[PDB]
Amino acid sequence: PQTTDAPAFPSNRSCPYQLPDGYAQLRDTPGPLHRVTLYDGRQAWVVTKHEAARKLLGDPRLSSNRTDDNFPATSPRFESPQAFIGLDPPEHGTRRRMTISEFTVKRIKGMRPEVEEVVHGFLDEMLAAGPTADLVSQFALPVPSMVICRLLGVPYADHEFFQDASKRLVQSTDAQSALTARNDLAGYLDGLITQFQTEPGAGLVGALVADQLANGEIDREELISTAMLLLIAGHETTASMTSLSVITLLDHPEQYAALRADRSLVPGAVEELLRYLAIADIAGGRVATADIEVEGQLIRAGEGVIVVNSIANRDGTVYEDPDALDIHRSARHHLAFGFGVHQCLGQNLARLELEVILNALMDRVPTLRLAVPVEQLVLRPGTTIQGVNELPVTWHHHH
Ligand code: HEM
Repeated sequence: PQTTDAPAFPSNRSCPYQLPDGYAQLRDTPGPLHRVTLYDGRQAWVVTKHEAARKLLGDPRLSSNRTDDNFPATSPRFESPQAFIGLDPPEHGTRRRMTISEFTVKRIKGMRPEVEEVVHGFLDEMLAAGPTADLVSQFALPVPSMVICRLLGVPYADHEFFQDASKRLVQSTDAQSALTARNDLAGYLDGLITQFQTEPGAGLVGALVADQLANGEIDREELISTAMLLLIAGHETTASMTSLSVITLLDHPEQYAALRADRSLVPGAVEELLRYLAIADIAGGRVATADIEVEGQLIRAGEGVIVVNSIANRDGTVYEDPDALDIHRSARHHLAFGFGVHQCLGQNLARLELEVILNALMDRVPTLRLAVPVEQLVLRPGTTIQGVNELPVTWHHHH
């Protein structure tokens, strides 16, 4: 028999919003941990339950150091200084604190008018041209790209270049392709730094150049890695939430109608979509630097551990009928953004963008529908951020 106690991980979605069959099996199997086999044949642990996931994300013995030989790499792509997503305290905090000013609740509130303007501008163009359109290239991707560009001080004129490079890095299936894409972005950002040294400019990259870099408090290549992380996360991840949210909501028309009828439900719907779609398991990897006993299971020093937030988010002890989309439920404490010192820097920018986008789509494109069957969509594999790379849509064309 072929039966194993260490199934291949990750699994690929066959429905944009449903747990892969293999993940349902992991979810249903008692205990916080399960053994899996990664692409290169190495065994690692996955964390599959909600409280255990929080506990392990909060445990400093589970390091975020991606340079470690034993870090649980899920694809050949995983093969330069790390941005703070790959650092542990105390280094993590010194670098993260260089960027937090741009993501405060006050700044996010100040960004609302800008986000609304950007969203409506891309809708103007799309709706003027008429259906059909690919929602990804025409809306889902450009909106957060334009927003993160202004936040960073990266000129939006270079969007085609950096969007292509970002996709190649995030979705590469080989190390060579990933490395070329990273090199492309690094060289670009290094040029921007030099330009800011000549002519001080706006945006987070400008601020880091004028202050921390000028004071020797961040290495030039660390600034490059940090800007790269924010550029990629700031547009690729939110774009995927948009497209997958549209697909999901169109497959749940009663809930979508209820949402349209009472816009005060939108923040809660955003939480539920984040919980339900949980697009970022690829950011759950950890390596143990010491032995950790977990409800009788032993993680040994040097073992890889992946905190699979998508499965933790379907823990029925926390979310009653966990596989049911319910925009009125308490989706409080979901792990779609992680938990603890590394909890997503951009989480509230993501929440703002999704709220503005859903309200705009309901206002201006109430007749929006998919232009192809859901089954015909091509879903990204579990080795990258979840999503679709194309989303054909149509609507009632008003002249
Ligand atoms: C719905 C969209 C998003 C999702 C689901 C998401 C998910 C996540 C997750 C799960 C983590 C934790 C990684 C870990 O524990 O190792 C994380 C961290 C991070 N995210 Fe996001 N993210 C999103 C959007 C964004 C945006 C818009 C930005 C823009 C700056 C961003 C920037 C970051 C950064 C810088 C970190 C590292 C934080 C740290 O290490 O202290 N993310 N994200």
